[PDB]
Amino acid sequence: PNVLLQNLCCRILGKGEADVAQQFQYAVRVIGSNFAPTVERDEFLVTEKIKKEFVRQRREADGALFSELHRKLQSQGVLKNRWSILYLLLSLS
Amino acid sequence: PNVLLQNLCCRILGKGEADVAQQFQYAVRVIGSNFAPTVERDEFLVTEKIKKEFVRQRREADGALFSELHRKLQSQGVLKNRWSILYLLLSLSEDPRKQPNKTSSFAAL
Amino acid sequence: PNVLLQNLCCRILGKGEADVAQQFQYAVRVIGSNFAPTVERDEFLVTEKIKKEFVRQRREADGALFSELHRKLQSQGVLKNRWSILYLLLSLSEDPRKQPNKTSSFAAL
Amino acid sequence: QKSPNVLLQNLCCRILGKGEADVAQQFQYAVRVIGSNFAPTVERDEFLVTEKIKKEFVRQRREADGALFSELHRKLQSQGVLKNRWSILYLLLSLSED
Amino acid sequence: AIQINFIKNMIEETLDDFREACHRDIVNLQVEMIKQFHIQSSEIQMLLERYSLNESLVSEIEKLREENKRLRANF
Amino acid sequence: DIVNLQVEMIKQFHIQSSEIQMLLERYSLNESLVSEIEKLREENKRLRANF
Amino acid sequence: DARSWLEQHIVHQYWTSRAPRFSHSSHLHSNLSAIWDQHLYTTDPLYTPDDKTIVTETQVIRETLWLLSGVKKLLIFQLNDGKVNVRNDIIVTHMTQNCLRSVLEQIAAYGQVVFRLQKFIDE
Amino acid sequence: MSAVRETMDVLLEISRLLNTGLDMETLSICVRLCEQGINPEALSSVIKELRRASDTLKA
Amino acid sequence: NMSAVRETMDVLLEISRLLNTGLDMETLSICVRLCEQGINPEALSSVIKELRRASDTLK
Amino acid sequence: AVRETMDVLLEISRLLNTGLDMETLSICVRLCEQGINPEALSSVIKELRRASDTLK
Amino acid sequence: MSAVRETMDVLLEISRLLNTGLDMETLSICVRLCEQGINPEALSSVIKELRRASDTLK
Repeated sequence: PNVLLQNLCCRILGKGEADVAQQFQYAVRVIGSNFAPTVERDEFLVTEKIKKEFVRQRREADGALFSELHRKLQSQGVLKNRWSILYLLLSLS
Repeated sequence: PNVLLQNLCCRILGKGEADVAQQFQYAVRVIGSNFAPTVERDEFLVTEKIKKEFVRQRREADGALFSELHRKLQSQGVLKNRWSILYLLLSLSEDPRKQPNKTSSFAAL
Repeated sequence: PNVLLQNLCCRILGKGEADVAQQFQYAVRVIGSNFAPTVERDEFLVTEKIKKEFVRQRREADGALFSELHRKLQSQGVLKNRWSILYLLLSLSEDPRKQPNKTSSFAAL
Repeated sequence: QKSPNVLLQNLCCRILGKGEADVAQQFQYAVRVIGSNFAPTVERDEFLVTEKIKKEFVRQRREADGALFSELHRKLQSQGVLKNRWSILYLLLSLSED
Repeated sequence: AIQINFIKNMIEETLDDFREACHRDIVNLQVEMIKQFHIQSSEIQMLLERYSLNESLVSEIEKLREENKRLRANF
Repeated sequence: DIVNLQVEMIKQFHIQSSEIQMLLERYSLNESLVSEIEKLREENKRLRANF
Repeated sequence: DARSWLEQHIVHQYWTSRAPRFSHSSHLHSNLSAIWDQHLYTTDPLYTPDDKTIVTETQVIRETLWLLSGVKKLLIFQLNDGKVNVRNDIIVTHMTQNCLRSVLEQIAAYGQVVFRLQKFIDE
Repeated sequence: MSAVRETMDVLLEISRLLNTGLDMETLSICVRLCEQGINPEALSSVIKELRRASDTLKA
Repeated sequence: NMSAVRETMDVLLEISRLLNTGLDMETLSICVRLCEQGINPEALSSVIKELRRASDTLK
Repeated sequence: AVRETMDVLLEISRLLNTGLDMETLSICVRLCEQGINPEALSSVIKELRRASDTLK
Repeated sequence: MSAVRETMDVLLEISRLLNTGLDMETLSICVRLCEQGINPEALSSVIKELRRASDTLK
């Protein structure tokens, strides 16, 4: 977990370090603050909320396409917790 | 970006350059702390809102006038984020029947 | 205003004439911060909220009574700060319900 | 005895799964949190709290268990050792889980 | 229309009460922010007094000075 | 939602404050350190002008 | 300062909490409540220490004087003008809380009649 | 002096009904500060911390 | 007395279990003692969640 | 472009009975074109107006 | 790594629909973080703030 947090931080600012020590320490601070999910393992609703947002941005064609992409993940049956990643995509929607 | 903020502080308040200090430290800090936008690129909700404001201020006439000047801004093609200046005006609206708190030497309280 | 807020601190605690310095220092800080109150001036709007509050603790007879008292209040003196007093009282209201816990052991934690 | 300070330490010791003096660092942190004030969402009427617990039972698809809860409530009322039933009831309601 | 406005009047009443509950929380939030910063300063203020300088030592430099002047006022 | 912001803030304050207290002590120098600086200063003056 | 002068020449307030508080005397049998409370707090695992209005020993007999003929009492709760009863937080240090309740409940029910008999008076 | 006293007395009537639970003297200070410009929200907040602080102290 | 407190505990304990809890009987006892001793219900609920969370990160 | 816009914006402010200066609006166009959140832009200026009040 | 990349392509596409720039590399790292049972709410707070920091700066 610790190094996986450090990698992520370097990659978003642009590959290779260049005084990103502070930014990693800042993210350690964030992750030590306890936040609390609103729903947990309710992946289906998290897809539904995305779609309601896409009507909200007036980007309805994107909203049809997203449904196909989630259905893809559903067929493959990869274990990581599908709800975790979708909840990430909702915050950025 | 900074230069802009300094010019807002110094100019309105007058030249202390050390008594306009407060606003300047305040300014850089407030804008740098990121948040995701709310009332952005939905100008239809904003126009309607300012019309209600006029209706409330007992100036029905100013609402039709405003709508005319609004459409004049669109044709110019300048000022990227229109909504932000409109948002600002509405916050500081006041009705012609009261006036909000003015006091000075507030530090003493 | 320094004198008035210090005397405010001393009076409420019922004692401490230079021992309430710490509480005072806090009060000077809170007041020095700024607020934007939801509903700003205008006498009608505050009177309406007070009546709803009266009904809710089941004190109807009091709601009717207050309204005469409000007209009377006005007649006795007219301010531009009238509203700030009525909103101040409003926020500072107390519910009759429940015990307000112990303070005789709650002090210790 | 049972002073607040002595009871808050015992709670922390068992829940964190570490010794008495080894839960201290969290123990201090626990005192600040309790000594910072909050006010419950439901402040008035003992009934307003009870109906909430009762609504929760239905929501979780456990209608039968909410009936059982009403029956327990009468039992609690009759013994009269506690004079702040509501605090205890709001507290379990909040810590409810599936 | 009548029933449309009926529903409309019911919802404002309910929303107003809801604003007050939210407002009370926001006001409780402010009491905590400002009060915590005030605590922090008091803690920092004392710690900083003790280890950044010794009041004890400095009083002692002034004393020795005074002892030596008094020694020289006795010759 | 409000409760979550309140309880996090206070955790951040306690943690930071404790870390701040240790740090402050480091550069300013503790009472042990002041007394020992004086010992070495007495010794050095004594070789250079009381020998 | 005038506030402090009043506070010494008048007995310390017990209708509002903003006056410091006595419940001390040098006799060994007059601090009985502090002893009684202590006992309850260690014997009973489930003891609820009340928030008690500290009174002001043997000034309860002055409130018995007023109550028996004279005015409505706003220091004690009266549910109505025909029902006088005594608040559950009154302690005197040289008795138990419960023991205290029991003498004040006799005079309460005797002041219930004179207060009721006073509502019949049509001036 | 006549005008001022007569608003306060009307003001004390409301305070006792609405269940403010403040004292007479303290209220006069609240009103003077308002007329000189104060925010209401801040002012209630300060009152509240002072109030709680007094109860705990006495016990 | 001993009997009566047990029954008081017993009923509360039944309710905690229906609602699902991670607290044992010992901890639950402590909470009640806190309730009687004052302590608004929200502060208690919060301190518990933060302490429950920290234990999982450690173990 | 900045000036042309400032006059139309100046018309709007006068209607709302809200005082802003000529200068403020022109600086605002500069901040927008660099990118500013609508909340932020409003908040700096609201406070700056109150600061000016207290100061004198 | 082959399985992680395949998933990573699916998330890269979703990221285009909402119109957020993310490197491919970061999208792979997110996968490791939720497999380890990292909190998605802390995770999002990291993604939002560091990507935004990078865009405002440049």
